[PDB]
Amino acid sequence: MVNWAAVVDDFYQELFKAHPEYQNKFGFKGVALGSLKGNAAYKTQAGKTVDYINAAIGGSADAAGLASRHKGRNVGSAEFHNAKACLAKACSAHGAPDLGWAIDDILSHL
Ligand code: HEM
Repeated sequence: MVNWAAVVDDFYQELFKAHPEYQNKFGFKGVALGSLKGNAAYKTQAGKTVDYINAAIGGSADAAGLASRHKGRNVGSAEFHNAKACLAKACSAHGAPDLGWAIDDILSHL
């Protein structure tokens, strides 16, 4: 099966490399990027991200609910546009299908 866990790991590496300040909103704030895989808060977040991807593909994802939760953290369309680019890179590195359509679904509620 597609290794979404690896894709998500690359996604977070790209995301926080381009926008380090985004990492301050998470429970793994201040943690060195190359050590995130050993951080408990990160493992949980990454797992939830993998879950969301599988839910989007599976057809059970609640894009409206995810958008509202992100608004609840002062995360908006701009951040999601930035994320879209990082995820596109991360998918490509693993021969995985692109996920822009799923981010578009979220953006449609931001
Ligand atoms: C491809 C784009 C993204 C996806 C698929 C995604 C997915 C998720 C998921 C599944 C959760 C958990 C929600 C829950 O538990 O109900 C979450 C939480 C969160 N997301 Fe994202 N996200 C994305 C982009 C971003 C960006 C760009 C930011 C920028 C700051 C961000 C900030 C957060 C924060 C602060 C949380 C809560 C963390 C915590 O509870 O400690 N997200 N995200």
